[PDB]
Amino acid sequence: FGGVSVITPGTNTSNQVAVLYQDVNCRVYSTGSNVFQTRAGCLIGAEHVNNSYECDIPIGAGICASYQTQSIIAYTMSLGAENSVAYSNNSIAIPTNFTISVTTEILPVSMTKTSVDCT
Amino acid sequence: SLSSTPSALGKLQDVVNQNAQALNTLVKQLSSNFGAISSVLNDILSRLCPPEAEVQIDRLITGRLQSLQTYVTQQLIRAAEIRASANLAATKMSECVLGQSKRVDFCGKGYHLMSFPQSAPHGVVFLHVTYVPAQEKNFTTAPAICHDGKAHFPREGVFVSNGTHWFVTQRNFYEPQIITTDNTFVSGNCDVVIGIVNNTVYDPLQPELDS
Amino acid sequence: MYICGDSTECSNLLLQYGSFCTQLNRALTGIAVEQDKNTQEVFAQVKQIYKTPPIKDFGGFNFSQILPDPSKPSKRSPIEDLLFNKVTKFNGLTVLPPLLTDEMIAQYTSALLAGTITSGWTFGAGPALQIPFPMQMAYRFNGIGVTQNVLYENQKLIANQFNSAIGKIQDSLSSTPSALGKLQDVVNQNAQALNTLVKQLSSNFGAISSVLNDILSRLCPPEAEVQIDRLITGRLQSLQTYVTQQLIRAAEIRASANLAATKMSECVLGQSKRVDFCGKGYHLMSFPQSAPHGVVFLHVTYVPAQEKNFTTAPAICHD
Amino acid sequence: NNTVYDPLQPELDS
Ligand SMILES: *[C@@H]1O[C@H](CO)[C@@H](O[C@@H]2O[C@H](CO)[C@@H](O)[C@H](O)[C@H]2NC(C)=O)[C@H](O)[C@H]1NC(C)=O
Ligand SMILES: *[C@@H]1O[C@H](CO)[C@@H](O[C@@H]2O[C@H](CO)[C@@H](O)[C@H](O)[C@H]2NC(C)=O)[C@H](O)[C@H]1NC(C)=O
Ligand SMILES: *[C@@H]1O[C@H](CO)[C@@H](O[C@@H]2O[C@H](CO)[C@@H](O)[C@H](O)[C@H]2NC(C)=O)[C@H](O)[C@H]1NC(C)=O
Ligand SMILES: *[C@@H]1O[C@H](CO)[C@@H](O)[C@H](O)[C@H]1NC(C)=O
Ligand SMILES: *[C@@H]1O[C@H](CO)[C@@H](O)[C@H](O)[C@H]1NC(C)=O
Ligand SMILES: *[C@@H]1O[C@H](CO)[C@@H](O)[C@H](O)[C@H]1NC(C)=O
Repeated sequence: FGGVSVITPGTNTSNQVAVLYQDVNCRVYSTGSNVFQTRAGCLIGAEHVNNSYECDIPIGAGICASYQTQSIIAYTMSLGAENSVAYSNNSIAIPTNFTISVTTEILPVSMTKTSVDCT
Repeated sequence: SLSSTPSALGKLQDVVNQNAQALNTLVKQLSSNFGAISSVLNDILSRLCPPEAEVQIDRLITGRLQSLQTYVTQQLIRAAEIRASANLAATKMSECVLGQSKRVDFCGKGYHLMSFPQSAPHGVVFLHVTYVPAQEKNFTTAPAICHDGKAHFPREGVFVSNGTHWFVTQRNFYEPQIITTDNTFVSGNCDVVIGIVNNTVYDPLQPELDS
Repeated sequence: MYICGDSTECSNLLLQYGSFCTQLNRALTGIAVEQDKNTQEVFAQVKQIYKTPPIKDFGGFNFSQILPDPSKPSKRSPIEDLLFNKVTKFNGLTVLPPLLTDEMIAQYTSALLAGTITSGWTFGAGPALQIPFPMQMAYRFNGIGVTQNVLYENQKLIANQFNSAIGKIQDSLSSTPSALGKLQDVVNQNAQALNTLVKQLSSNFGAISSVLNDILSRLCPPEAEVQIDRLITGRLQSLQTYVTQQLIRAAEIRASANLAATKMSECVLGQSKRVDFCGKGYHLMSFPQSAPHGVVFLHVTYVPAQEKNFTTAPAICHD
Repeated sequence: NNTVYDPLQPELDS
């Protein structure tokens, strides 16, 4: 037994879905092809790729899925670009220009005030 | 950006959606039988006589009470989360809007300069104005300059050098200046500091003393 | 599975109740999602993964106990290995995997650490700007009201005290089993909740038997449904109790996670002046280390010593 | 009551 999760690109884009079987170690009681066996269960109906990308729909255990040029794919999420800093005991980098940037932050302050007449 | 992206205000929309779902779940529990012959009290009363009618009512009555207590508990927990957000928002307005904060990445990413609040349904939106360094260049450095055997440290800036000359500059924006006694200060000899370099510190009085 | 255990008769009675299963699943899902959010806010503070240089030329400052060990199958620091080694079903109760695995947490931690060692706090504001490590320290000393003369004249002293302190931490954590009690307590509380929930299945709740199959094999419908209907509310009560407690507990964890994220931004990717916020003493810098279900910070502070008494005055009268 | 050293004086005299 186990839970079954359905990975859905929005339906206003695509009607393809992929399905994850929580405790199946492929040994699956449904279908085959496009089978990616991972620690989060068997993901059937998605193409595993050797690329990495930013996470879109998270699955678990390092794996995210997305809809790309079309099919649903499974991939290891990337944690970001690499940056090797030229550290040296006699070298300093100093800015010569600047940018004034404005960003936004949104916070809730209040919720709807409700009341209930129990009778 | 706000006009273009519909997800931009998802944090406020989510609050609205959660509260709507709670109310739209509570009213649906009224359709439940909870083991009673009918979800409707009027049907129980029009068809059953008191020795049995009260028994059926007594199931619905605990069913409905359970739904209300569940609702209230969830609203209390959710309210606590909103309060925490409100406390943070108030803190930010005092520290980001009515001041200049030095807390890193608290009032936006980058060095904070100022911010402006804007209102929104059920919340507050802040526009955080920050300074972001750009276009850095690589320079050679040293902790001190050795002049006449005495060690000179910068008063505020950092000693840097291009291929032929040493300068002292402010750390966050390159602006090289002559290394002088008004830009540096002296402490200790040219021995204890590791990486001290051979250079000349300009004396601003000398030419006036001679003229 | 928790309430009916695949009994058909129970399921049909369960359907007469409200949408309680939906509510329970939504509450637990909301907690589960939040837990990945908390992990990301605490550790994913850097958009790039910074790498260290070959480990050399840090002015005598030895970071070997906090940097990842290249010889290991899992690239964790010696301290992280100690932290990890210190922290210790068929009723429909399952456990979901985290989105970020220990390896991904280790990569974020090493990125932040590489970042602060080679570029100080600049990587947290804009591009990382390389600086000699000892000059970074000079600025950190100015930041606590001490001139730069002190750091350079005593650079060897400072590097040796630093190196000693890190070594003491590694041994202290190894030696004292209570050192990570805060993370072990979380684990223990969650284990107890699950190990209490499964035991309520043995309760009769006034029914003739705790087992649905016994009720059904011995009693006929006019009575069998009555007995089932007691167990069914008993099991539902246990689940609602469980969920409410998990929601309250989750809120406490979220508050901790919010604090941890704040500390990383203010203690790790900067230099804070908040008293006793980033360790006791005057704050200079800090380094994160990962741990099961949490974060451990090593806070490096300046503590004044060996004071002497002097006579003072507010001003000098000259002419 | 103390003396505040003047750094220009000896240069002005030398
Ligand atoms: C380092 O910067 C100095 C100026 O701050 C450069 O020297 C000047 O170069 C101009 C020609 O471009 C001459 O007219 C000036 O008389 C020079 N000033 C001095 C004090 O010599 C110097 O060329 C730069 N070095 C390198 C390698 O780029
Ligand atoms: C940082 O400190 C460690 C101690 O934890 C040093 O490790 C020693 O390395 C040498 C050379 O490989 C070995 O012979 C010693 O046995 C190690 N010490 C211990 C206790 O095992 C390390 O060399 C230091 N690194 C720097 C750059 O100073
Ligand atoms: C602070 O006091 C210590 C004395 O404990 C000074 O020198 C250190 O002495 C201990 C004990 O003999 C040695 O193990 C250390 O190696 C010594 N330090 C150095 C750099 O050699 C220390 O110099 C005093 N602090 C300052 C700033 O002068
Ligand atoms: C410059 O370097 C020489 C060694 O070549 C050293 O003896 C001297 O003290 C240094 N500083 C000054 C100001 O001469
Ligand atoms: C930097 O490293 C080089 C190479 O080991 C050495 O020659 C130089 O003296 C060092 N400078 C400082 C300030 O440590
Ligand atoms: C020093 O003390 C005397 C009193 O003994 C006072 O009159 C004088 O103003 C003080 N300061 C100086 C600079 O003389």
